[PDB]
Amino acid sequence: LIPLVNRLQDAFSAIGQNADLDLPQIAVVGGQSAGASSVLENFVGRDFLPRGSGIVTRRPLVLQLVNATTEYAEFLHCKGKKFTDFEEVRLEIEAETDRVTGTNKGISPVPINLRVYSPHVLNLTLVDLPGMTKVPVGDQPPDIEFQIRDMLMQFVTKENCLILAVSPANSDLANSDALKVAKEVDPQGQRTIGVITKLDLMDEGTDARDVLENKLLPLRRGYIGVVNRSQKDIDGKKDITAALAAERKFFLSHPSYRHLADRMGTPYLQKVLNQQLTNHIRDTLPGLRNKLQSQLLSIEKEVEEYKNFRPDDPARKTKALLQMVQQFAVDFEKRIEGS
Amino acid sequence: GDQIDTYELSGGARINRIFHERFPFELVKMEFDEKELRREISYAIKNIHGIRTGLFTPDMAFETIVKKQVKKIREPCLKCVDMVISELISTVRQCTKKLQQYPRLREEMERIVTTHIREREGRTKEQVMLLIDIELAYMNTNHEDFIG
Amino acid sequence: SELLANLYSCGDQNTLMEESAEQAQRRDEMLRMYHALKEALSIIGNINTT
Amino acid sequence: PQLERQVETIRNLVDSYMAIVNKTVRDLMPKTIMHLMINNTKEFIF
Ligand SMILES: Nc1nc2c(ncn2[C@@H]2O[C@H](COP(=O)(O)OP(=O)(O)O)[C@@H](O)[C@H]2O)c(=O)[nH]1
Ligand SMILES: [Mg+2]
Repeated sequence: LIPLVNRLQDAFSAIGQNADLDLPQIAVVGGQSAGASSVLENFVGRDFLPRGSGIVTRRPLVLQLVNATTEYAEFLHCKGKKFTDFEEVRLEIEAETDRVTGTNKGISPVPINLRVYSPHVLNLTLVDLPGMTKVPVGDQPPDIEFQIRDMLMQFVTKENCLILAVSPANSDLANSDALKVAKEVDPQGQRTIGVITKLDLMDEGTDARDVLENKLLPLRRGYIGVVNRSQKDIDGKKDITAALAAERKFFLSHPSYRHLADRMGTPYLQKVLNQQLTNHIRDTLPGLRNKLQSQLLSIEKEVEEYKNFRPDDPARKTKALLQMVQQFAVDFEKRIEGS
Repeated sequence: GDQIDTYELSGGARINRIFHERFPFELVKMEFDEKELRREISYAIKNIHGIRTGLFTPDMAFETIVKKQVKKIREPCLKCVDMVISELISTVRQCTKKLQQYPRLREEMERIVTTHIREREGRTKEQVMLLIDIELAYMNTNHEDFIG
Repeated sequence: SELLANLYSCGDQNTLMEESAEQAQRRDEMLRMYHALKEALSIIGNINTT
Repeated sequence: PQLERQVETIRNLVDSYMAIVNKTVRDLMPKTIMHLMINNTKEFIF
């Protein structure tokens, strides 16, 4: 079923008004090859993002979702073009990246602005940022790390923005850069949500139970584990349905995660984000209620005649005639006498 | 109570007395060109006497200028109300976020209070509108006008 | 005193007082707006109730 | 005792303040009725 906040978004679209909900920007921050860019793909539900090992996310991508009855994508740099096959959206993103950065593993702080229309999406702003690195390669300047942090700080240091800290499972959690940044900009943990993206590649003999139970590095909002599609599966174009079924089987089977099975995986992350957004618009609703009630008060006095409108109604015609004749006589007398 | 901040600030909801002594500034920030007032008065008179020859100045030439001047003050009153709400929110944050180490509690105790404040914003604006609307409904020349 | 008496004498009193197309379109848009607006307030209600 | 001088002072201020209150009441009662009882009636009639 559709969550109630989406019911409000549908109603607001359905009334053709510019009243809307004020929702936070969602930033996803990870690290090189951590997989942050692959999480948004499953969150949105359409496989359009560039993906793969190496430097694949070179420019910050600003993805805005809009509720509409037609499903499509638009770019600001491709004016008037209605994209319907996202597998060309991928190509336009790669082409626009190369056009500015160059092919030698470059980056650029200038964002790519993508807008996606679909029937049951809120007006969220999603930011896919380039991952952090330590060693420059490919003619990147020695200060590539500082430029990357400078790009990150302009999105993660803003208020009214959520930070999703993406960390791999196969690399010791103490080394995670996303947790360092979230800790630096959210000391209290009110905004940071942690995700462990690679439980499939754990070294045999170990597990991550001490992280998913929020014991090793306690974080106010806990950690969510997921399993994403491997490089082979994306090269085989495995359907998203099969990936989700495999993830559910993974969590149900693995002996060390059964008791957490109902708190893990992409759809749980979706429920958690929906709850955080729903709890973010509380204490804003009174204004929307007052505006909607005011408009209803200014329409209801008139629509009573329309609700019972009939093509054949001599009483309505007679009374309208009498009122208009009265108004004409009074308006003429006022206009010429000056009273 | 005791423990007042005698040195550091002028603060702690004593800012609201500035709004009550700052709103008298917004009410005089507004200005008009006298030539437009004279033109409008001349047309008010010419439009009150429709065809008749005028012996005495009509009383609607006063009332219809006063109503037009009075309609202008709806905006600054709403600005004042919004500023007062802002100060209440700031005070709640100071009394909530800075003194409590428990998570989640400082969220419930701020959210609830600021929700109640917004609802009272609604009721207050309605009462302000029903006061200005009353200023328009009748012209009272009895108390302190320029008595002939 | 006379205008209405004359209006009753014009035409056939069947095509007089017939709505234009624009009023019909406005009627339809107003009814759509009314129903969607009530729905929005119902959903806000349900959200505050939880 | 000096206390009486304080009491007299308070009385004078009260009378002064009450005069202002009286003006407001006299001013707002007519205007209120014209808005709610007489003008709503004219608008009803017309
Ligand atoms: N097996 C497996 N591989 C993953 C998982 N998540 C991410 N990967 C791989 O890691 C690669 C790098 O992540 P990517 O999506 O490019 O985003 P990046 O963090 O910006 O590189 C992905 O393309 C996947 O091939 C996972 O859960 N399981
Ligand atoms: Mg990336």
